[PDB]
Amino acid sequence: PLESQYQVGPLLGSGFGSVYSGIRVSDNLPVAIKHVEKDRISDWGELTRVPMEVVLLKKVSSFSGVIRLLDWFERPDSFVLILERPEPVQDLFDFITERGALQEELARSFFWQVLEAVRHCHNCGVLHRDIKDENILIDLNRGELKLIDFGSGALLKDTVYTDFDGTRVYSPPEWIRYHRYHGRSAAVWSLGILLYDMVCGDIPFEHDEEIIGGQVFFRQRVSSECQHLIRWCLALRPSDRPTFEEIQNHPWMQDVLLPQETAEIHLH
Amino acid sequence: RKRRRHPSG
Ligand SMILES: Nc1ccc2c(c1)NC(=O)/C2=C/c1ccc(C(=O)O)cc1
Repeated sequence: PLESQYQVGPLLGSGFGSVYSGIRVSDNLPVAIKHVEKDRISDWGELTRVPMEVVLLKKVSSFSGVIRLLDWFERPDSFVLILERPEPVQDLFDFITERGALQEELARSFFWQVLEAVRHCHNCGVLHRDIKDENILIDLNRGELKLIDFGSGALLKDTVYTDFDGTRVYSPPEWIRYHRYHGRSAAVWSLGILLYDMVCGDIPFEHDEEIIGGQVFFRQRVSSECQHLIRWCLALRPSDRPTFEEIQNHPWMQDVLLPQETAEIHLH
Repeated sequence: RKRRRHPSG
């Protein structure tokens, strides 16, 4: 039974989505209970035909930088996803709203953990396709970040993608112009948007013309090394963008804080 | 300036 295994609390988050706070009765494990309407499901996969989101979550459900799927149920008109819920958390979007531009030491720690998480997805055959501050939780006690909402993701492939369901203002210019992209280089573009967002306090681009324009104006004081990493991630030509390895070897990325150090210095 | 969320889709 579904209503017998979990105590169901209130709605979580900040729109047209249905995710409830919950606790697992077996052991009081905090959980997030996500309801997905069958009629709204974009892509389907198979294990038993299930939403692709379930397939992707199972593939990455090993490592703590990605949300863990604990279980799922099918219902007449919906699927229900039981996700392991960290607490206390705030998502990175609200975190940046309240604190403004992050100090580079903090953005370095956050960005590094996002890189490790995305690398984990790719190693598991999963492309998230909606990397953004709204899809990142911060465990305020442990200083650990969690990538959430794989509802726009896809199996990772090396050929061209011609569909996209993520966030337009994080999507790369080859998607804007030609409605095609490759997975890794598109991911790196969104990581550039994300890094700018962290060190400047908001995303750089709001309109298609800015996205394809290939000019990055810095509205806050940002180190030359960080600016260079950001501009590299936002190279207009996909093959000019860095690989994950090049990102993590960039001089701006050296001497990262551990998660616990991050929490003690910046979150406690 | 106005910072805002952006829904997926
Ligand atoms: N702003 C905000 C957003 C999300 C959550 C939150 C606050 N507090 C939480 O515990 C969340 C849990 C959670 C975990 C996974 C998923 C998903 O994979 O879609 C959604 C929500």
